[PDB]
Amino acid sequence: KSVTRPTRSSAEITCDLTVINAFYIHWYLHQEGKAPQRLLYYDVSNSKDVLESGLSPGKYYTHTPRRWSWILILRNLIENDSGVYYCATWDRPSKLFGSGTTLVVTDKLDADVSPKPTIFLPSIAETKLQKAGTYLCLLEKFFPDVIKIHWQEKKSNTILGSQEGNTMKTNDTYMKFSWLTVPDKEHRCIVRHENNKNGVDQEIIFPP
Amino acid sequence: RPTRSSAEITAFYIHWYLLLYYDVSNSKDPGKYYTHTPRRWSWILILRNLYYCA
Amino acid sequence: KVTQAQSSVSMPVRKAVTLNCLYETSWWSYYIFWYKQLPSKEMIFLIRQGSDEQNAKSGRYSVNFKKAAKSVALTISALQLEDSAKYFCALGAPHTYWGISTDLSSWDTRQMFFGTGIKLFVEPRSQPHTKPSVFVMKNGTNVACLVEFYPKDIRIKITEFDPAIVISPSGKYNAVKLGKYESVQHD
Repeated sequence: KSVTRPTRSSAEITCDLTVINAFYIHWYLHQEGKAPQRLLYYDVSNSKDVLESGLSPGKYYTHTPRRWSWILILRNLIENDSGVYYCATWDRPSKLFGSGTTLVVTDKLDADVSPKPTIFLPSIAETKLQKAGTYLCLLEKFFPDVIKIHWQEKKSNTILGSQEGNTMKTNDTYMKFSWLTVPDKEHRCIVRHENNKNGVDQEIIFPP
Repeated sequence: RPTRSSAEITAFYIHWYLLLYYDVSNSKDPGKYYTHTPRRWSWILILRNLYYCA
Repeated sequence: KVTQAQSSVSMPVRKAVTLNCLYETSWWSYYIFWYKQLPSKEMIFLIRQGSDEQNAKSGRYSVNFKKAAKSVALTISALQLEDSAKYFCALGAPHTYWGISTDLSSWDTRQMFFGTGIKLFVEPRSQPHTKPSVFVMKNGTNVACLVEFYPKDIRIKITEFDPAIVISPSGKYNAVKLGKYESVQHD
């Protein structure tokens, strides 16, 4: 959902468009302040890239890693190239859109930009007051701001309704917290970020 | 991998032998062969409408 | 071309908000799509309204399409809390074979032209003011102040971060102030 790449590099956008009989795959860029705009569409059957007028060849490429799979590749990335990218294919009632990945193009800061987890186990205060506490996990100094903090249970993959605060830039990285109020159990806090440990998304235990 | 498909095959100019050369500076290699840099100092050749790194 | 002049509109829950989108077109027949971009940036399709169709309706969603005025404004009725998003009015011509330029495109190659979107804020409904309970949670030289407070107007040292105010599922507000410190003002 987030792809962080330096300037003058190559970025890849893969997406979960599970369309099988697709003939064209459009790549839309929403630059968060303008309208989502197509950069190109990929002729799947003939495997061609049709760029929009005024562009230059080689800026964008559509790769087919598997059968029904596409990836938008950007060469010589610049900061203007940052935004959100969608793979869109026309469906019968609408145009289906991929989940969309945020491509942020950095100048080159290069540090440990994984989200640093701080854990706030509630005291006995809420159990005494209204017998309903809250578990709050924050994540400091992560890049990019694109993060997904949501809480589930041990016994289920259900996305529990958890209050989520905003993301705030510290100096150049970001911090974001989320709390869940138990109506007790081991409510886990899954953090989806690009920069994590061993590639897989981050996860935090919250014992009683 | 079937035909009519794409094949993935994993210094200023990197040449491909069996075809083309990729210039990393201006990042320049129609559409048959493409060079993608998935990492730093890592190149992969992609061939649409279906090998040595030099 | 799509023109959504007004952005960041605010409406209460359970009311009806009309998102005014215009369009410029040279197409005899076309369609206008109403999407919503979620905070997860997952562009969700809401409604489809053809140029030569009756004013579209999709349960809660409706369209007041004016072909001559080119006003295809969407209307959301009986809003709930999970309705706040960036609503995009998109002019496309997917299932249209006659009435566009002489290009040999097979309408599967046609682009969905988007307007700059309108963010919708679903404020909670007016209700009696509520006194908030405060927990000062500290774990590892970090302080988080937890506050049931209506309206959102509330006020709460290595560094102090901007407090976050969110609309709780209880139809009210909940805020958290984060700061490396280690009161109440709502009425």
